[PDB]
Amino acid sequence: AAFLIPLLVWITTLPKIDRIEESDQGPYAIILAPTRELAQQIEEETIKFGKPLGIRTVAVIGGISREDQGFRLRMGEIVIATPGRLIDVLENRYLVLSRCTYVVLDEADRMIDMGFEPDVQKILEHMPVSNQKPDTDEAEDPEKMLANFESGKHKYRQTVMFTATMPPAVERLARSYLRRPAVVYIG
Repeated sequence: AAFLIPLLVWITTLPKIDRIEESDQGPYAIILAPTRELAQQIEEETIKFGKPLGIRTVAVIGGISREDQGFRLRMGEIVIATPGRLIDVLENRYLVLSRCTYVVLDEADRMIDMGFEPDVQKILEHMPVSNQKPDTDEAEDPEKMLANFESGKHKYRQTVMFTATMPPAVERLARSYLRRPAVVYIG
């Protein structure tokens, strides 16, 4: 919920003229999890937040037969995925990443310890780089970034990475994905 709530505020506080799109231009949000169990937990919690708000959530995971997930891909805001199944989607064109402005990597150290790093880098390679933050101090200024969050649809992307340890590979993923991040430590 600590990453879902600002996403829900951003989605439910758009104007009605900015939410209308005649085609399916992909998700507003990609939430990638290394394991099927954590993906289903974030799935169930995202559903129980999103059903009173009318926000659809699509699970791109393993263990479920391909007909059900494929039929859910034809319906078209939030997609929670596993990396191998998501890269099998992105390399075969079942879902696009056009209007994606929100990337969350939960347990990236578990992604490194299992070895999904070039796969998630190739998932980055499908992202349009037109909404990437500049590598200046203006990515951490609350006035300009607050007014950019108030701009609605045409803001830059935001990436939230939750981890437990610090290996250098998570540091390389941070230097590849993030633009001056804020490190919130609990404990």
